Amino acid sequence: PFTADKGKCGLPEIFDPPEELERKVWELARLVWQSSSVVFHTGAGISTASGIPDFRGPHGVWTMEERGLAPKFDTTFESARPTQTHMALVQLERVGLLRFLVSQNVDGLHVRSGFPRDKLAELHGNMFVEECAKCKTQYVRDTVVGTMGLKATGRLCTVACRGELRDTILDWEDSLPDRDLALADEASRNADLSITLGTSLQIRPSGNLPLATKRRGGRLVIVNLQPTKHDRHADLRIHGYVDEVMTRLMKHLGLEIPAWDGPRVLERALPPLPRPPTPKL
Ligand SMILES: Nc1ncnc2c1ncn2[C@@H]1O[C@H](COP(=O)(O)OP(=O)(O)OC[C@H]2O[C@H](O)[C@H](O)[C@@H]2O)[C@@H](O)[C@H]1O
Ligand SMILES: CC(/C=C/C(=O)NO)=C\[C@@H](C)C(=O)c1ccc(N(C)C)cc1
Ligand SMILES: [Zn+2]
Repeated sequence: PFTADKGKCGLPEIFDPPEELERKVWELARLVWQSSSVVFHTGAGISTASGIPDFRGPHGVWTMEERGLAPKFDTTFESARPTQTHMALVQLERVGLLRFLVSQNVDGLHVRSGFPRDKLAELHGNMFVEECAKCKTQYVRDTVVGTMGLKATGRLCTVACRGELRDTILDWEDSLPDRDLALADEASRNADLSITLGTSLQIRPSGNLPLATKRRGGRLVIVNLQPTKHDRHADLRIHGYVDEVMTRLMKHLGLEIPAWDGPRVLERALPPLPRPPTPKL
């Protein structure tokens, strides 16, 4: 708990030089076009451009703790905006290029971006979500719920119940939400393409899900500034900023990154929008 293994922290960053970065993003476009079922895996690296620190980056939460320094927030969680990467993921879902989305992030930004909760596994919880210990009914709040480790927030259930509301933030010893883990695993096993964005892939089982795609000859793409646990298993490793990589990908795909309306919750994926015709590859 105090001795919890925080893994490899503060590994050097790697930057693909510009011609190499351009060729690898063109190859990522090629895999998306060819794949039937694409699953995205996100971690803390996709929120660092919103001013939320990651865990194991050069200035991450655990890296700084290890050096006796403090991580720095440039926002609250309430005032944070979805990155270009978050809104790209909204669009790829809408046009049906993204089958499912698996996140380790607690920052509440996939939800708040309007990403459909029925295509989202939030494996480590959501700072904005409390759940009735009685009926399991979830509430997505406009402010962080105020506790971590699955404690009583002090609020009660309002479903026609009065059950005790608790946070959904897992502590080190807490096993993963069964529904979210089972859907993420099923999505990962069934995928022919798994793309990792801003996760070092050091947590079990979260970080191991993308390896399930390798079963039955799926492809694995890892986008990350630092080395990751599964680098040797990747068909393609892109070392660059996830916003640079995703803006370029969207341009190759002929998709706009959509406007953020402000914090909005979508329970269920809408009908799929029209998408560009595919290139002859
Ligand atoms: N803008 C960026 N572009 C690309 N890569 C980035 C960027 N920002 C950071 N990175 C990389 O993004 C990667 C983030 O790795 P980690 O910090 O381990 O976060 P996790 O989500 O995988 O942490 C998993 C869990 O462990 C924790 O205890 C919590 O429970 C977490 O939920 C780093 O390698 C950065 O190099
Ligand atoms: C960075 C982050 C989420 C990022 C995210 O979700 N990015 O997408 C959450 C902070 C609140 C954090 O988790 C933390 C945990 C334990 C701790 N101590 C045990 C002292 C100190 C801080
Ligand atoms: Zn209830």
